Amino acid sequence: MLEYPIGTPQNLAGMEIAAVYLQPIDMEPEGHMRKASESDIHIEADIHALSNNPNGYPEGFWVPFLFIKYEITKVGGSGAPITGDMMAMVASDGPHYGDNVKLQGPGKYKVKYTIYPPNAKENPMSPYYGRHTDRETGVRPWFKTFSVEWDFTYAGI
Amino acid sequence: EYPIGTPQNLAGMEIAAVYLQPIDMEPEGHMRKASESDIHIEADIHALSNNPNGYPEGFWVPFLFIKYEITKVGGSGAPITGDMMAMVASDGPHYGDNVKLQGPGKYKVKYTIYPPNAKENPMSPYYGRHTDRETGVRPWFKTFSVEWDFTYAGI
Ligand SMILES: [Cu+2]
Ligand SMILES: [Cu+2]
Ligand SMILES: [Mg+2]
Ligand SMILES: [Mg+2]
Ligand SMILES: [Mg+2]
Repeated sequence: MLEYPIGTPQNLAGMEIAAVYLQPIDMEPEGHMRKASESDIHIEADIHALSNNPNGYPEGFWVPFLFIKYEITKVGGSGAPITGDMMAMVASDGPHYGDNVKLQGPGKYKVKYTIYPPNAKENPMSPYYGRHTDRETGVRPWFKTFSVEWDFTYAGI
Repeated sequence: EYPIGTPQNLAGMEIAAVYLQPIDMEPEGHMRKASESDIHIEADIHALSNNPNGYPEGFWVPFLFIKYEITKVGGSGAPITGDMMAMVASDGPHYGDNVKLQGPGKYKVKYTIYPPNAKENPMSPYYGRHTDRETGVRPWFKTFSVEWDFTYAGI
């Protein structure tokens, strides 16, 4: 699949956190994404386990049941961020966290993701995902909510 | 880990059934307590090559909902029923449940696998699927069931 990377990936808590963007998409169920015709991009968080991930994920596996909030700010604009929540979904290249976003024209932007673990109060998927805690098959506790930032230049795609 | 027959290949996925000792899980109060169970039953679901829903080969298939039915051969005739829950363990993510069985002997195991958009799937409002030409994938598989036979001896 064809995508545009936003900066360089960041490694935190045995996970690789990468930011990418593409053209606005169409998704099932309908009515969750902002219509493709009213958006500029599909913003995406690519989260995969690294070697020796402490939550039992083999290397390169998708990290599931996370909750991602984003804030996008145009450099030299109003000063008010474009905010939203991502949603977990699958595309031709595999599962990810994404959202159709309307930007504020060509320019430099700051992108911030707030990544919530599966047990966070803010994560709506918390009652649906568990973690083994016994000695023989258990894993380490979940990481705590954290934020990651990148810069990028948007020209129009 | 103890196997429940042979894995079955359906709708671009490998579906395998296994069991091991009852486990402990966070959040507490979802699993039947390890001390009140005989086994932890699992559904191991991974994508095959050319999976029609965009999953690369060997990837875990997420946001599924699995219902199981376990009936002891020669017993009452009434199945032990339940819902599995998605979780992670040292060997990776899977769908599992702590289960109390009815003694050693032969059992029939049936899993009903619900796609992410099924009415019965409680995770349906939280998982999407791209449908556009450039990044889209094929529609979800329809709900299906898989069965195996196994002999239970214990621990
Ligand atoms: Cu997406
Ligand atoms: Cu389990
Ligand atoms: Mg991608
Ligand atoms: Mg214990
Ligand atoms: Mg296993």
